[PDB]
Amino acid sequence: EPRAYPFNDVHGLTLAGRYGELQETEPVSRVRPPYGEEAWLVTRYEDVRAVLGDGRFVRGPSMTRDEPRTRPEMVKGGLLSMDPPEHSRLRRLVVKAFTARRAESLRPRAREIAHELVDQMAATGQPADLVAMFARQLPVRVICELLGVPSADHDRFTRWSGAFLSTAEVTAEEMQEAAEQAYAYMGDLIDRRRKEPTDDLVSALVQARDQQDSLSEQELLDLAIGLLVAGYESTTTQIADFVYLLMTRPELRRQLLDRPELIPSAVEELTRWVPLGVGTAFPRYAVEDVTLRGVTIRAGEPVLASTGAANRDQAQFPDADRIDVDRTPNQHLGFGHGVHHCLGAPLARVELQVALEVLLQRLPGIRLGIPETQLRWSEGMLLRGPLELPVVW
Ligand SMILES: CC[C@H]1OC(=O)/C=C/[C@H](C)[C@@H](O[C@@H]2O[C@H](C)C[C@H](N(C)C)[C@H]2O)[C@@H](C)C[C@@H](C)C(=O)/C=C/C=C/[C@@H]1CO[C@@H]1O[C@H](C)[C@@H](O)[C@@H](O)[C@H]1OC
Ligand code: HEM
Repeated sequence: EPRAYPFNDVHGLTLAGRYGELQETEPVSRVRPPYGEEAWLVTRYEDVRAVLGDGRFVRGPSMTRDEPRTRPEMVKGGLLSMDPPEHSRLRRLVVKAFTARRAESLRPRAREIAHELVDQMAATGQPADLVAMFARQLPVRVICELLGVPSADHDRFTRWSGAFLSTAEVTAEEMQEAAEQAYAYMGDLIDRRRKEPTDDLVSALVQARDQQDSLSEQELLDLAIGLLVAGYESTTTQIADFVYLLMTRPELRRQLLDRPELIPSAVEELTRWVPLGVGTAFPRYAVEDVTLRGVTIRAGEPVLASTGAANRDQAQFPDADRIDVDRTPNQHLGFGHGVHHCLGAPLARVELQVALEVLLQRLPGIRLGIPETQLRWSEGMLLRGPLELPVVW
């Protein structure tokens, strides 16, 4: 009786047709994911937004429940497994240090790093793999700059970080070594910034105060490693997907070459359009019985809120399947919604904008070097995107 879930095919970015069918005829339905409990699935924009925004839907049961999910292993802990008021305290302290101003201040360095990456990619000759050489490098290097990791240490910190990618081919113990190296390095960097503060985010986290209160040593460390992992693969995947779309849809590339000022609005539109998750936002758990479009979701039950389907709801976005780089309004849920809305989003925006700006400026003819039908897609099962993107220009 519940439908097998996910509906999305991982071998591309297509939004499964089942979502549109369900938005019309069964907007709140039952699904059986590959691992974890059967769950409610919500697909309309209004209902996804309601689930992500409602006080009655919590994340804390993620710590113990067999969470409906797409892989055998779990992704749990950190802010995304917390609820108000504990979540609220940690969040206030972080955003006091990790501001929209600080994200914007990283644009000039993000551009320098992007141009160095294009230098290095171009120098390996054509075709070159945009994923390994650019998409997998820019976000982790930008997080190193954000945090305050010295330049000299970016290559090794990058190597450690790559072990946390859901596409990494590494053993339980190799992941273990990598995490221990990253955590020991970050613990020492925190200790150095406490003694001698600088202008970077670790120093600003150490100095953050809210209602007389501050981040403990353990919270500082968990937050720094958490921001790295939350901000690396996501951004890397989204860069690869946006450039894949630019290379395969000529009008999109043309419009951004002719009007580079449309880049920030294009980043919003691509974030709305690309159904980046294989499945949904992380499951929310009813704290009491909730009626949604006539269906009773009982206290304790999990709900999968598809921001992928939501952002393609024809009731919210006129001609929702068209990519219109100048779409206004554009209140998409691609960075989430409610108290857990992406805290890295101002920085993700700078990076995605910088990625398109620099690739288009330096390589206006960038295009696939193999037929599109021959691209190899990630089977990490969390996010969708190409494993390799051989490009020519
Ligand atoms: C908040 C910090 C936390 O941040 C996340 O929980 C991020 C989750 C992202 C939102 C996720 O994306 C969403 O997925 C959906 C399937 C689709 C969504 N969408 C397109 C709508 C997409 O937005 C995930 C899957 C992104 C990928 C790259 C990932 O696995 C990140 C893990 C980060 C964990 C870190 C926590 O770190 C762990 O902290 C605990 C405390 C440590 O002891 C240690 O263990 C450390 O260990 C890495
Ligand atoms: C394009 C890249 C990114 C996308 C698409 C993205 C998307 C998301 C979404 C949809 C959520 C909400 C998840 C949910 O409610 O289930 C989220 C949360 C979060 N994101 Fe991002 N993100 C990206 C980049 C980043 C970056 C660059 C950082 C840090 C530098 C970051 C840090 C976080 C953190 C810490 C959370 C949890 C916030 C909380 O629970 O209060 N993200 N992200």
